[PDB]
Amino acid sequence: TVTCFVRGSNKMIVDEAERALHDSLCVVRNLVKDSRVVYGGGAAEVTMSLAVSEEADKQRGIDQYAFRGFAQALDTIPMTLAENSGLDPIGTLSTLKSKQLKEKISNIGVDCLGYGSNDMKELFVVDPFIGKKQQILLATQLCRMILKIDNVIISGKD
Amino acid sequence: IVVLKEGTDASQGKGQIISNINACVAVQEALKPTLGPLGSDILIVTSNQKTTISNDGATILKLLDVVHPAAKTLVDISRAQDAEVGDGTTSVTILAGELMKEAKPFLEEGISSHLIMKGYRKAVSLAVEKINELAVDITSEKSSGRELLERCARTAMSSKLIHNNADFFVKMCVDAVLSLDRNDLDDKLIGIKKIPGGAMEESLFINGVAFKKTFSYAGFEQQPKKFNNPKILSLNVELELKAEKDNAEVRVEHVEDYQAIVDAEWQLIFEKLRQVEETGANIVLSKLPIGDLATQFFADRNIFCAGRVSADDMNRVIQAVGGSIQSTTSDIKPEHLGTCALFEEMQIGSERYNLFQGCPQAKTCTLLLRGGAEQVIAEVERSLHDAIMIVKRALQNKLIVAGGGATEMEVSKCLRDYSKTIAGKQQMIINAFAKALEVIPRQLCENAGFDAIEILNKLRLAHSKGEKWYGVVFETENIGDNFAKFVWEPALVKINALNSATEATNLILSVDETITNKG
Amino acid sequence: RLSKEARSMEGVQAFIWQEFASALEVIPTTLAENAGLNSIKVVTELRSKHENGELNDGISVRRSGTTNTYEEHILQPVLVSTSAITLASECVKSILRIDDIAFSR
Amino acid sequence: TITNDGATILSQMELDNEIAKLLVQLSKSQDDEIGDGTTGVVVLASALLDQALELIQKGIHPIKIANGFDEAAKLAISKL
Repeated sequence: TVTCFVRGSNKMIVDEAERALHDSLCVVRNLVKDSRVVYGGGAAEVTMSLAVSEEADKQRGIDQYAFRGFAQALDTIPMTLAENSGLDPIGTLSTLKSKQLKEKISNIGVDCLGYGSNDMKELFVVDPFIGKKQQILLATQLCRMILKIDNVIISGKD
Repeated sequence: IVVLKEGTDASQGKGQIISNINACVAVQEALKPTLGPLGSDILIVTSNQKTTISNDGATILKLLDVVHPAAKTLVDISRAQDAEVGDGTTSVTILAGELMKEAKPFLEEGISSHLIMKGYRKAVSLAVEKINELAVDITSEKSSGRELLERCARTAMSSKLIHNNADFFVKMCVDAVLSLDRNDLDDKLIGIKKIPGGAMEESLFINGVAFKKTFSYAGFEQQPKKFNNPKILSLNVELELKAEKDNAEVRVEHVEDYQAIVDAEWQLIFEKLRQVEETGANIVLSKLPIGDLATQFFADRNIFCAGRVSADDMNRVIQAVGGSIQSTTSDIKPEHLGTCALFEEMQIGSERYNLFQGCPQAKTCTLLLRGGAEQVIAEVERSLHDAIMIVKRALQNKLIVAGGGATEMEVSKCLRDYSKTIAGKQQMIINAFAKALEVIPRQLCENAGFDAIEILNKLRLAHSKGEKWYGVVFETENIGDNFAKFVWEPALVKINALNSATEATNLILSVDETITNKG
Repeated sequence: RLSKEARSMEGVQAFIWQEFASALEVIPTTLAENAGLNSIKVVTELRSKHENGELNDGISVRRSGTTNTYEEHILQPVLVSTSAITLASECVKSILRIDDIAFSR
Repeated sequence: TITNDGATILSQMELDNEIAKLLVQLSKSQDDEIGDGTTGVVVLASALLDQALELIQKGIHPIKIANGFDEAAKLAISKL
C-alpha cells in the first residue's frame, strides 16, 4: 500500500491537487487493466460520427432518421470542446470531419490544449478504450431510460 | 335556525355515477402505458423520498393509492387479482375502465345502471364459456419439460437489453423454477441480488445464499475460505470486543481490577467464541458485526465467520442449510447446525463475495446479476421476473390460452356473434362489452409503437376466417399464431381477470351517492 | 442532391446547405399529411426510391401513395418550380436583412 | 468552493426533478466504474435526447428512436 502526500499553500489548493491525483490514478488504473486505448480530444467521436453517418444512408428505411440523429449527437462533444476553448465549433467540426475524410481516417483532435497543431498522434492525448466504449453505451442507455418514461407522479417529502 | 349538514357532504344522482367513472378512468390512464412486453415505466416519488421505477401494474397502482372513494375500487379489485391470480393486474383495470367508458353514453341516453350491469353480467357468462372452450390442456406434447420452459423464458426476454444474451439468462430462469418444490412453486423462494460490474452474460446461478462481504477491517481474510462438508451456525448476536465505532468506561471496586475489566471483556467474548467451538460449527453467521478477536480465534479453530449479514439473508441461510438460528451460545445443540456440500468465495463482479453452494436442504436459489450500470441490472431483474413467472406458470398450470390479445379477439368475435340474436337494449350492452375486449390488443399495439389500426383490422379479419389463435406479434409488426409461438398464459388469468374487471365495473356503476363525514 | 453535394463544402456553407436541403422536405411532407398519409412513411419511401428513380416517384392523391408520377400524369412546368426556388430565396434574403423598423411621417 | 469536476458539481446539484436525477445516476455509474467520462456521458445523453425531441416532433415513435439509437451505438463501437 502507498499514501500520496500532497502539499500546498492553502486548503483549496491541497484539496484540488489531491483530487487531481484521484483522476490520474483512475486513468493509470484503466491503462493497466485494459491496454487498448484510443485518441481523445473528441477525435473518437468524429470518427464514430462519420461511420454512423455513412451507414445511415444504407438503411433505406425509417431507422435512417435515428442513425443520422445519433451521429449528430456525437458531434456535440467536439463542438463543446471548441466552444469551451473559444473556438468556432462550426469551423472546427468542419475541419475535423474534412481531415478524417480527405487525408486519412487517423484520429484528428482539437486545439483545446493550445498546442501548435492538431493530430493527437504527436500530442499524447489518449483515452482508454473501455472508457470511451462505456461512455457511448451508457449515455445511449440513459437516453433510453428517459425516453421510455411516459408518466411521472411526484408526492411530498417526509 | 337549523341546517342539515354542518360540514357533512353527500352527492347523489346520475351525475355522481359519471363523476365516479371519470375518476376511475384517470386510474386507467395512469396504468395504460404499462401493458405489454414493451410497456413504459412510471416514476413514482413516495413520501419516504425514495423513487420507484417500474412498468409493473401491481407495483404502480399499490403505490398510487388513488384517494377518490370510487376509484379505490380499482385498487381493491387489482389487489384481488394480485392475490388470486398473481398476474394480469394491468389488464383488469384497463378492461374495467373501457366498460365504464361505454356505460357513460348509455347513462346519457337514459339507460339505467341496472340494465347496463345486467347486460354485462350476461356478456361475461358468454365470454367465459368461450374462454374455456378455447383453453388447451397441454404439457410436454411433442416436446419435453426444459424445452417448453426454455421457450417460455426466451419469449419473455425478447427485445430486451438481454435479447442477445438470452442464451445465458434463460437457463438461469428455467433452473431457478425447477430448483423449487415441484408441488408448490413460490416466487419468494427465488432470490435476486445486484452486483455491479462485469458483462451481463457473466451472471451466475447459485443454489445457496450469497453474502455481501462487508469486511474492511485490518487483520481479516486470515481464516479458511473453503469447506467440503461444513456445519453452519447462525447467531443473532455480535462477536466483537473493540469495534472501530464503540467504546466503554471502566468502573471497578478495586484498583487492581482496572486492567482486569479490559481482559474480562476479552474473556466474555472469548467464552462465547469457545462455546461456538464446542457446538462444532464450521461457518458462523451473524446479522451483527464480527470483529478481530472472533476472526483470529475462529481462524485458529479452522472456523470461518461472516457478520453484518442482511436480515433477509440470515433467514434464507437457515432455509438453505436446514439448521436453526439461535441468540445465545450456551444453549446451542448440534441439531441447530445446517449442512452444505460446499462453501466457497466467488469473484463475481470483479470483487470477492462469500457464498454457500450446493446446500442439500435448500428450497431456494440465488441469481446474481452483473452489468455495467445499476439501471441496466434493474432492467435485467425485471426481465428475469417476467421470465420466472411465465416459466413458473407454464410448469404449474397446464390449462392455457393464447396470449398477445388472441383470446380477447376470439372472445370479442363470439360476443358480437351472440348480439346477432340478442334483442332489445341487451343488444347495446353486449356490443359495448365486446368493444371493451378489443382495448387489450389495441394498447398492446400502441405501447409497442405499432400501427394499432392496421393490426386490429387484420386481427378482426383473421378471426372472422377461423384463425382463433392469432394476435399481436411484438418481434415483427404483424399478426401471428400466438399458440404456435408459445405466447401462453393460464386460462384462469383470462377467466378471473374478466370476471374481476366486470365485478369492479358493476360495483362502481351501482353507486348513485357518496357520503363523506368531515370535521 | 444538395445533401450529397454539401459534402464537398466546408465551413458554415456545408452546415447551411444541409439545412436548406432539409427545408425542401416541407412540400412532400405537407402533401403526405393533407392526402391522409403517414408523413414519415411517404417521405421515407420517396427518398429511398430516388436511389434508382429521378422524377418518376412522387405522391399521387389519386393512388393515395408513392407511385409513378408520369403514368399518373403529375407534371409541372419548369418555370413554376424554378420560380418557387428563386422567389422563396429572395424573400428569405429580404426578411433576414431586416434588423430594425422606424416610423416616417 | 471552486471546481470544474463534473462529478462533484452534479453531486452538489440538489434537485427534485426526477428526470434530472436519472442523469445524476448515470454520472455516478461512470464515476465508480471508469472515473473519466462523468461529464461526457451526461452531455452526450442530453444530445441524444435533443435529437429525440426533433425525431418525436417529426413523427418518429419514441420506441423507434430508442431502437435506432441502440443500433447506432453498436455501429459507433464497431468503428471505435
